[PDB]
Amino acid sequence: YDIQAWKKQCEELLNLIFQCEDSEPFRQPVDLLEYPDYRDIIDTPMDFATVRETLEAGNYESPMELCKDVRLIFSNSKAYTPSKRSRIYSMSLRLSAFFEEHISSVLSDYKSALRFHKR
Ligand SMILES: Cc1cc(C(=O)Nc2cnn(C)c2)no1
Repeated sequence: YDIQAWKKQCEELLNLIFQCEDSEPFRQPVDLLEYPDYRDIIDTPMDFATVRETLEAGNYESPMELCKDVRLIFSNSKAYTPSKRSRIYSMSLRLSAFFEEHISSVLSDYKSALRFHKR
């Protein structure tokens, strides 16, 4: 029932994501010189360094907010892909499965801890 435990859990999950080769295209903002039309399709760019910096700045109140930003990395990849068989998008799908597998207990434990706090 530790209301604050999600933060270190998210830091460790981000460390695992950075060690994963599938995160390479998503570790820093999409390079607008390499993809000049990126902002014509994507309204809100997001990447794992921005997520880690937001967390470290104390700018996430809950793991649900971090999860919304991580999911935005994957939805941006899906929206920008010219094909469902593209390399970067295919890496996003595996990384998304890995993230969802690991974030599930972080969200469950936090929501349970908050319910206990407000019992
Ligand atoms: C670090 C880092 C950022 C990128 C980058 O532009 N990645 C990216 C994501 N989607 N598209 C179309 C490109 N590569 O390495």
